[PDB]
Amino acid sequence: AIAKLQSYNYSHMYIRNANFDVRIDDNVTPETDAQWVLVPGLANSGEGYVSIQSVDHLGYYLRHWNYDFRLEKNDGTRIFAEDATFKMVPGLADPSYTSFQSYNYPTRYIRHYNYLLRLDEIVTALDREDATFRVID
Repeated sequence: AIAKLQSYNYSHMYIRNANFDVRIDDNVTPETDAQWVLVPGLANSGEGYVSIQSVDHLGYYLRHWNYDFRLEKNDGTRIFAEDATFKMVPGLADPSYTSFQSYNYPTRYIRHYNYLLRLDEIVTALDREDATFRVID
């Protein structure tokens, strides 16, 4: 499914590709920078696992490299797949929304740190809000 990923706590902002960097922003141009294909997890086909593919750069996925995020072309490896697969879980700040738990670092979640996208431990209530997104498809 093609989706937009809206920040729970900054609801005018969306996860977007910015010349292969990853950030949240409002007023996203081109609009396809903010559009993603949620596909079955590259590292696991089971229920709830997803990989997040860029719409305007097919074959490119949100991939964490340690705790940073990049939009990277799939090199076919299991390690890439694991760094690019997330469990979609009920929102940490509000279960009606969505959070993205890392497949290979299960205590870490996708979160925006200000405008940047990171894979962090989620300790505080603000961390939970930074790690919660509305999936709009």
